[PDB]
Amino acid sequence: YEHYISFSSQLDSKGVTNIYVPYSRHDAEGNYAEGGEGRSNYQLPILVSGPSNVTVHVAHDADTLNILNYARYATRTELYYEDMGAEGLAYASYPESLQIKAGENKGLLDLKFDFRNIDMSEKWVLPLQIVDDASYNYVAHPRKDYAKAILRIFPFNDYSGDYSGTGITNKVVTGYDGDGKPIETAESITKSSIRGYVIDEQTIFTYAGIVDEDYTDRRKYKIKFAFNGETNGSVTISCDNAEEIGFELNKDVTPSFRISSSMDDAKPYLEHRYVIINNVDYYFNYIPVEGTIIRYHVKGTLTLSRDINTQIPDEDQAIEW
Amino acid sequence: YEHYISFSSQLDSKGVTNIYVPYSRHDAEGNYAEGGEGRSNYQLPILVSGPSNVTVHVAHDADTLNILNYARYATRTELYYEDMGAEGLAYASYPESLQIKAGENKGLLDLKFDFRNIDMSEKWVLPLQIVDDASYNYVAHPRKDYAKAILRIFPFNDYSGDYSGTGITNKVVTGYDGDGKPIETAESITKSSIRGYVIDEQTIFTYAGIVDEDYTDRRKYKIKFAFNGETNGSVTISCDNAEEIGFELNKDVTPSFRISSSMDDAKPYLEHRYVIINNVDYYFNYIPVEGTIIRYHVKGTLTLSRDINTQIPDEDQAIEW
Amino acid sequence: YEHYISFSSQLDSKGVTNIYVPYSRHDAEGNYAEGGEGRSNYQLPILVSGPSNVTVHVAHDADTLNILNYARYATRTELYYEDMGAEGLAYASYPESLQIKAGENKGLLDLKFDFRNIDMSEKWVLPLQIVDDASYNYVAHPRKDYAKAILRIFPFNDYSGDYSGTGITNKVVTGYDGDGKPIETAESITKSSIRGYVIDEQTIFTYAGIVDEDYTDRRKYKIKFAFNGETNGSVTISCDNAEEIGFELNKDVTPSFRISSSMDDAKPYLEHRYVIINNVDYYFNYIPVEGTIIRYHVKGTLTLSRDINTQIPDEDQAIEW
Amino acid sequence: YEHYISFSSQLDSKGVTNIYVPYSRHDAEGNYAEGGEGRSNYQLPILVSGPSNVTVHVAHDADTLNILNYARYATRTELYYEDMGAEGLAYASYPESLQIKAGENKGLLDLKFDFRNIDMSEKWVLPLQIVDDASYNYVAHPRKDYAKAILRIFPFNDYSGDYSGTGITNKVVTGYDGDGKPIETAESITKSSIRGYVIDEQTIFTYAGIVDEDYTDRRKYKIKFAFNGETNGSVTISCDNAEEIGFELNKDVTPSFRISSSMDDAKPYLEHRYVIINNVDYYFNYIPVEGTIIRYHVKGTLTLSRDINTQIPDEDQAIEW
Ligand SMILES: [Cl-]
Ligand SMILES: [Cl-]
Ligand SMILES: [Cl-]
Ligand SMILES: [Cl-]
Repeated sequence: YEHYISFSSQLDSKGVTNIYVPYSRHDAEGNYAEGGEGRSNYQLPILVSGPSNVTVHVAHDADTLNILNYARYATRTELYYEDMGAEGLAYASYPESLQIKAGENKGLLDLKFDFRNIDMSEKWVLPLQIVDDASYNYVAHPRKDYAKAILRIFPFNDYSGDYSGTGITNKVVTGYDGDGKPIETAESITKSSIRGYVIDEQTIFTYAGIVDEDYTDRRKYKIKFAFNGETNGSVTISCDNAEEIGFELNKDVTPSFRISSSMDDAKPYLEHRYVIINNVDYYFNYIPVEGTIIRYHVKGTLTLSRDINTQIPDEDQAIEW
Repeated sequence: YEHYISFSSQLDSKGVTNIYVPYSRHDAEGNYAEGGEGRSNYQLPILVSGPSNVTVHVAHDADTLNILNYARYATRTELYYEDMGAEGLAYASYPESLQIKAGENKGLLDLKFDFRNIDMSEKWVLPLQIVDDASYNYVAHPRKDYAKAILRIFPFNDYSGDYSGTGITNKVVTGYDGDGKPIETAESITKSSIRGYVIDEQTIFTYAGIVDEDYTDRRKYKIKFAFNGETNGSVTISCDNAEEIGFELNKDVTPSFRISSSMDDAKPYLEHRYVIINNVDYYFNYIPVEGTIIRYHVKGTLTLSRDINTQIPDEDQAIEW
Repeated sequence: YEHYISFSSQLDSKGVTNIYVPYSRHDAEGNYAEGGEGRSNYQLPILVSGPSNVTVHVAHDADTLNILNYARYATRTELYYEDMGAEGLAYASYPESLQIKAGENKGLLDLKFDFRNIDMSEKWVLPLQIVDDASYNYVAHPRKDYAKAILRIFPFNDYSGDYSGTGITNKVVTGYDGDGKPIETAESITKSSIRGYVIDEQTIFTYAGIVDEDYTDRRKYKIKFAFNGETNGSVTISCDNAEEIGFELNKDVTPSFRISSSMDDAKPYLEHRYVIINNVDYYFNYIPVEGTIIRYHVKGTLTLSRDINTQIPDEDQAIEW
Repeated sequence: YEHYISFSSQLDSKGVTNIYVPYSRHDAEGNYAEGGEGRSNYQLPILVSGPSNVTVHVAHDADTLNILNYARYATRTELYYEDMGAEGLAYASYPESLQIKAGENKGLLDLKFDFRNIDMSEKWVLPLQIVDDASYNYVAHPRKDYAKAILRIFPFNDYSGDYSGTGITNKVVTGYDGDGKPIETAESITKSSIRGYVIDEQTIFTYAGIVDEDYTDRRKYKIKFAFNGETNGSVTISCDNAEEIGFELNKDVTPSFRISSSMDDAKPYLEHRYVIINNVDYYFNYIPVEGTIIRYHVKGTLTLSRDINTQIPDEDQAIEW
């Protein structure tokens, strides 16, 4: 036994679980609970069937992640989920052993996180497994899919998640008129969903225009959004490799944001929180192959909605992701 | 073995079976068969494969219910299915052992019930399992899903079930005019389905307006409906915590009900029985969070349809739930 | 082991395989191949994985049929699939043992049939299983669903199958006018599919009007159709219990049939054969409960389509059922 | 054990994997990498779970192909997938043993191919299995579906694949007018998809008009398309059995092709390559049964689209099949 062999036929069309973890863990008063800015945790449930004490053994499972990466992306390693639990990384820690009380059917594995300076360009995943052994007073679920957890970790701040891209247009700069003003395409490419990734508490990034997570060249196109306020204020839009991708902000108006709430009609305990970013206006060059330059004009409004179920008073736990 | 361990990945997205049991078991002449009002029974089939006598062992399965509750509702314990078979409860009884005749492929487990004063606010469930042992001349089905029964028990009287909410409007009281009459919202929130839960033979309850079973604060919003007749008459609408939720009945008209029948076009042996409740008119305060008061005006008609297949003459068994 | 126990949770929502067998087995010249009228056969494939000779043991499986009947119809025994392979029946025979040649992956189990005087009102099924034993140089497929065959046997003649009911109207006789002529409902109940069951080579039956296979009282409503020709001619419509159900034929026109062909547009090797029955005109009383009489007027055209794939020259085997 | 027995109930409604292999393997400079014209290869991934060296044993699996052929086509052997790995064939070779490095979760089985003079009329398949043994330091995946690979091999050249049939009409020649010109049906039969099979680097074949892969008489209707250029030029349309099927080309205009590109709107790294064949104009006789002749007029444009993901620079590997 020990080794299962199969042809690239793996149920790894499924397998990654999305887990949302606050970038910073704090109390209702806003003081840091896990040691500061970018320090957080996540209580991961472990279910147990059957009247004695059970010690559950949990371990890093780089193997399942490797199978999943090859099954999902083959040769395109630039798109692989990156192993957050790899040797030497200091993003995540967890106990290798968990005790379950005699008559309890659950236990919580406390995952600790240090998201400081994480580059969310890497599709960071924490792969875990329930360890099986003859010594142990238990068995990992026969359905290997249940005894394994491939966790796509998303830190979140007040401004991150999957924004609607409905208010953003993407036009191609065709040339320049007599006045030097850009000639642009009439038609627009609309990205219905734009993922806003955490950098720190007041900063996210998006990929430039139509670029997204499934682009092997992603990392060349990160656009930073810094929120210069808590619930309203200006936004600083920047690009660390501006010169490379010919990044240019429109200097006429400065972008701004506002956070606002609305009650649900059906469930009046459910609150819709919105992050609205106005006057996003920038230009950049997308380079599919060397010598081919497609200059895009990205412009409009970004809107993020977050549903808060107030039947949970933790706020960090109340989110309906 | 003995213990199966898994991450919150459980097929417990499925698992609860809805079982309809008459609140009172009686004969065609209407006399009580199980000891009186609120005393009833349910014959639960047990299937057997393979020419000897089989003794099937059945036991309470609080473990599977616990896994299902945590998998389905996590921390929101106010929404958990409550264990009807727990130590000391006198709602349900059943034999712990059932005999199957030599050449029979079925047996019936006779569940006995005492629904007197049951609070249907608790999502009462009876969790059972086929017990496996080396001593036994059988094996519980390998598909654990088949050897386990999580039964959501619904007592039923002539007036209970899932009513259509199509004829009920829910408007918000915005203020009061010069005459003191309420100013209400024009638009309405329509609950397409309103569950009518049994209290006794002539009484049900619904949750107030838009409140339903998935509200953690349900129990604060029970509206009682008492049928003052057998097949027609008035209805007494009340609320035991009226002062807390600012419950107010409209005193202009008194609500009434009527039971009526119609034959199906396709299957002329199928009878559609209707319970129509007219002139439901009341007000109450929904409190999502302390200090937030949303005063609703609930008004209209409730209609319950029940399909009776007359190719079964038991009437209590003839219902196509 | 030997006995699997489960609660009425069985995949027996599936399980019955429909098998079409010619009522009479004959050659291209129309001479009887299996001993005469109503004598037939069916070659049932048995698949084998893995270089030696395999003897497959097949047996009657009344157990699986019993589980399926209780799981599907519970107490309504009038709707059960009837066991064609039961002790003493002379409808079907088959070898209890089948040899598979050394390098072959298939074998054919020759089922022999005697359909003479079969009452298709009984939903006749032949239940079979691959027998497992330690002595045997094989194992019945782990998926019990694959090692078991619940065969709904349909004999077929030139005029049987599922007719379209689109051209048949079902109206209710409301009363009689001054001239004694019936007053009928304007609206009609349309049965989109009407099953024509074999009686013999030139006779089928349908259930009366809206009655079908899922009526517990089916047997009281059989309408016989006798084809008085090979490819055209009159039809004799009768009812053996005419007096009981107040059966009455309209004497104005005599019903007739015609068989006709058409080539498919897409697959020109595919032939659409049609059986058209015109001027079906009769009356009968449906009795849901004693004292309730619903007099129906059934009238119109019946059309049966049968697709013959001429890339099979057996004709009896060429049908795309 | 060794033999699994089942009734024609096999998940072989699924099972065949389509694999696209270049007819000729060559480098970016267009020089032959595998020995010349029609010589190619395919690197087939093999996935391994669990820290030692694993030797995987792979073997020809004619058994699974046989089960699949009987389950899918029964008696119609003219439609069976043909065994490319059968004794004496020189189309494919592969190692019977593959080594996996200590900490690797994948290995690549190098399939070598010689497609010279392959007749794609045969639905050539290469059936393989992971071999299981007690000696081996591994186990073939319990899901037999994962430990088995039934590979429908498609060689491809610049002009092959599934063409759109939208621009091709199929009309029936009804007779001839006074001038001898054909009288044709107004309505057309449109094949939405037309498969272009490889013959060599500059030649494909299609089946004549409406004939396709699921015709038992396919082989009588092969229409050859020879591309007399690299990216544009004329096309030579011929039929090796022209006299048998009364094949006739319209001599008025000569067919031609052109290869052209377009960038995707959404993914600008994705290139849509098109092969457009204009002025396809020919006649042939389809013979469903002897004595029945249906003369078709096939005319129009063929368009093949191929998506090239330039985030892969191998070009032969960049195709999104
Ligand atoms: Cl850490
Ligand atoms: Cl009790
Ligand atoms: Cl017989
Ligand atoms: Cl070779």
